[PDB]
Amino acid sequence: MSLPAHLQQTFSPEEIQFIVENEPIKIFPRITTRQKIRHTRWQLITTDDKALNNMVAMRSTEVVLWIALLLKQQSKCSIVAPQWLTTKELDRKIQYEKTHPDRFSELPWNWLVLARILFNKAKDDFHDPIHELRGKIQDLREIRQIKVLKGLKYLNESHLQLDNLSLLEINELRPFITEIMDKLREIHTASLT
Amino acid sequence: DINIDDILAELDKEVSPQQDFSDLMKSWKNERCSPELLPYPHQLMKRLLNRISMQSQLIENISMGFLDNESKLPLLCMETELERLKFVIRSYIRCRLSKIDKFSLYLRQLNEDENSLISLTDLLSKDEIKYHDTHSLIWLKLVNDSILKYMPEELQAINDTEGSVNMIDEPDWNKFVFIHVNGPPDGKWNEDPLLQENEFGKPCYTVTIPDLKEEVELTIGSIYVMRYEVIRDLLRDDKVALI
Amino acid sequence: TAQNYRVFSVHYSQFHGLSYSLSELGTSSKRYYKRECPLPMSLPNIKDANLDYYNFNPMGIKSLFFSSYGDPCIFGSDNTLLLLSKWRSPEESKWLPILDSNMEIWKMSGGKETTDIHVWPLALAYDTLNCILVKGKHIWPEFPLPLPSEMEIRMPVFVKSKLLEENKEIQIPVSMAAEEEYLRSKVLSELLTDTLENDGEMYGNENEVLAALNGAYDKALLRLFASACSDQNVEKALSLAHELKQDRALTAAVKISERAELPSLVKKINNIREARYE
Repeated sequence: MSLPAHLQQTFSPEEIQFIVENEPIKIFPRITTRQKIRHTRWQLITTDDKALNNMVAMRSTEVVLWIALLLKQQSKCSIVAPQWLTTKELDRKIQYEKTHPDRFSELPWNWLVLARILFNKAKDDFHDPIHELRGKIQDLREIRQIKVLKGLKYLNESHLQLDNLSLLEINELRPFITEIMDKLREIHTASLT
Repeated sequence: DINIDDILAELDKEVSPQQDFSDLMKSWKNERCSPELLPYPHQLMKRLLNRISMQSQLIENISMGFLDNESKLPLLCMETELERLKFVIRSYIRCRLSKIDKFSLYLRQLNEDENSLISLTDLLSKDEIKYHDTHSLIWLKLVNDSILKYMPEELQAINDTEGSVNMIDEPDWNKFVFIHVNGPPDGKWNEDPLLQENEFGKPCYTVTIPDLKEEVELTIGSIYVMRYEVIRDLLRDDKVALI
Repeated sequence: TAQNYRVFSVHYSQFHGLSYSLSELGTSSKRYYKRECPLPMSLPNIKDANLDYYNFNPMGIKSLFFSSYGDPCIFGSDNTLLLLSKWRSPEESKWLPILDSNMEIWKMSGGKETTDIHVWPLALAYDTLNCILVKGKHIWPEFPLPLPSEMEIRMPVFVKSKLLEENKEIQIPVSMAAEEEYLRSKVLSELLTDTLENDGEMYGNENEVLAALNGAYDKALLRLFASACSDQNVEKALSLAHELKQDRALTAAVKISERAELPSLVKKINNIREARYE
């Protein structure tokens, strides 16, 4: 039809990247665009223009992530990793995960997507050594995958609750969880008078 | 302890392009993920299709200055932003054209039903009303000639609901969808009549799923796999968003 | 150090002690603001983690810089950032300790006495020290230069023993937090005010920063006035209300005093309204 079959009820991983690229990120500019009191200007229509026309080299600012990546593609920026991409905060989340079998830890919805973007595009901007960050992103990925496999023993006619599951972790499971719960509902509602 | 904060709040109190894009993203995410054909954002879409026309003229006008600092990053960003924005609207419209294909005989049934709770022009764009009415005649002519011409008269109906199988494919109202429970779109929780507290303090909505006679509490800021027929009223009222 | 036409020098000898000079040499109208005045900065307490640095830099000055608004700064062996205030008029000059960066590290590492972390200062843009936070057993950074972190300046009013008893992530008592925001706002509003009066703005924002900064001062004083009312010290409360700037913020003081049921303060505050109106 008008929409391809592999998109009919879900997002492609590239559309899940596009959604995450709409978030604010903190950067250190390597250009001063700010004009002194003593020139081209941004004029955007989907995001706050007033943050970019006021850059000063090495004073941090927030911009939308797709502009930070476009500036970082030149030497013209550096991307400040969020506080949760630190070897301290990842190791507290790994401890939380091991300590609470019944729940996922309070990682932000975009954590796998943003880790994968910044490890490829901003590999030099981490304060911690990136091989220990990749190592702990994998340690978190694997623990949450066990907790997901435990959760699927409970597919149901009524609902599930999946509190801190990432958007990328929901998006891989969507065409399985919803397709099976749909047949459990059809088998159940068929039995009713 | 004297708690001041309401006195400090009264001392402290002394539509936009960035907001409309955030409503287009909400509309696109709910449209991709829902089984129903949601009602069209009429005024939002007229606004965005203005800004794309004005901005695409502005990028061309700024490129006339370059014939005569002269830094090019803002041209690159104004262009890549229009590509990012035009993609969301194309992906949005191509998605709801796909639902008009699936639901043609159901939308035709809402339009033949003069007593209907919905007018088709509430639901569809002018270009979707065009697409719907003419794609229906193009497909109807194909099957009507090619195979229906030979059928006995009581079987020539392409939309017979009375037969051994109903020919009108309706939306799957009970589709399981993932939802994220926003709370009210205003931060002002005290307005809402459906919302209530729990044990553990945390607020929620309660909804009853009628086939099972089960109440469920949708606590704010958490994710559920849930039947769409139960969500509709909370989704139309912006209390939840589809993941 | 220099910044534009301003020059700042630190001098030392066995026979003279520590001192500084500040100059503004110019294309015309050359001035020396201070010549060899004594500098209130600590020299080091004279293992190789420190000695391989103090063999290289005996004074322990980690950096010397002007702030982005041209007020002199120095970061010494004591890890304290000192900013020279009001220097454009020498008879009113003072050095302000605007970061105790050892305390500000202990605070963010959750109250561990922390030895593996060191600050390395680059610049004071207004309100915020750009610096490398170095980690490891050497005090100074290595060749792939890490991004300059940002530390927000904090007046040294944090009693470590009180913070220890109320934490046993650190939570700061809301009286201590209001005392710092009032002091930090009072010093920053004086630096901006003197810049805007003597040099003029360089970004149009600076007058809107100063308006917003006075707004954080009055809200910090009202948050102290609430503690003075809670402890029913009507006298301390009246002193806090008298230093308050906006006539519109003084309306909140009378509202708090009624909420506290201290009617003496109500009448006294009404006298301030009329006196300042006149």
